[PDB]
Amino acid sequence: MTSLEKARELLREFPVVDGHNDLPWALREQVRYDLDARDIAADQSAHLHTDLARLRSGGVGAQYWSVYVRSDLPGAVTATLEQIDCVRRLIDRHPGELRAALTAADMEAARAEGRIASLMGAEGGHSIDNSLATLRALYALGVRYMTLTHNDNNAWADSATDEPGVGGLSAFGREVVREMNREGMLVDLSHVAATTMRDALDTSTAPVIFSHSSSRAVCDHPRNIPDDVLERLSANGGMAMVTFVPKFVLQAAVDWTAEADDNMRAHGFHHLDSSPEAMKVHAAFEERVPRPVATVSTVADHLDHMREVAGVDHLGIGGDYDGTPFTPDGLGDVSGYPNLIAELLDRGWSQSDLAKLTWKNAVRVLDAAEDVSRGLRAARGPSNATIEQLD
Ligand SMILES: [Cl-]
Ligand SMILES: [Zn+2]
Ligand SMILES: [Zn+2]
Repeated sequence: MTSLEKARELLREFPVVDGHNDLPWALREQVRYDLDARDIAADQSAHLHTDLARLRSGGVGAQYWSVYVRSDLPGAVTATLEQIDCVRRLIDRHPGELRAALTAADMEAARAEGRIASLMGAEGGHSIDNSLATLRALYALGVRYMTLTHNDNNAWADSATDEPGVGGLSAFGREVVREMNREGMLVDLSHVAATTMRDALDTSTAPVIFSHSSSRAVCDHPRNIPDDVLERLSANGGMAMVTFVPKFVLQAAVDWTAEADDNMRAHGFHHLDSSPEAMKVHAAFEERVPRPVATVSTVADHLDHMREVAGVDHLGIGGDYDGTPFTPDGLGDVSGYPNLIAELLDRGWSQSDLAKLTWKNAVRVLDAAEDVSRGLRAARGPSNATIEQLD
């Protein structure tokens, strides 16, 4: 059989545990949670990267649904609760295809039943409003990982796409990591600055993750992971879940985006300006300079290097589907995973290597978080420290 056929066979036994899908945010923005207007039990290819049929075709066996909310707007806690509610509604609306999962055991139970284990991950520390009790509430509601920052710094952690702030994690930031360790919530280092990554690794007593980040050595961009950080994963026991975002993984895309941003500023616009005037300027740029397109090979290049530095037991996949408008050819939506697995097979990756990449590493890491939590919960009570006290 072909590598693609083999890939599908392998995925049927050990499916993909995707680390980060922003479907909830897409539903919030596109139809304000009017789920009937974007019923994932139907074909949503015209509007979204995600729907049930494509998840099945893609071999996805577990999904960490992101409950991301904007950090530049007030009411982040309320919005996060609405995002969590959206995930719960999706699970309740499609019991035949989805199963809520809070533990590693739940993930295996879902796999045995043929249902997609549905977990939740908060994206950005602003979701807890500098409140440790709020962090605990999110865990109680089912959140199993929290990206310490999104694109902007928060009061206690520095983002990779912002200027230096506290220098990584502040004293309160370390307290947040300690509490996440006690609760059993995975510390997610995607989006954070390299300084923050190192501070988190120094502090965490549990394996950490990168729900959607690739290799900085392969493609120099702050959203990717430096080799020195990848090297620490074996000792920490965590894992880096490679992402597909073109402007992060393809060198030509990183350069193109930088030039596009410069062009925007050349016209007196902030590179993030979305006004009709700004859009006209950007359209003109893309007209004379076509947008580079990434491929499955691009992503495989990252995984090859990540495997070399971090080790096969410390890798995963986090597509960032419905969180980014652009995708690599061959990975246009959630049905594309088999193409990546096929490419890796062609590159010599073994069946066991791939089972770790797709399923086993993720289950091991969540189980580890639970194990560390058992020890810490029995050793001490929860923290009631405030950011004022520590910072
Ligand atoms: Cl992202
Ligand atoms: Zn993200
Ligand atoms: Zn996201």
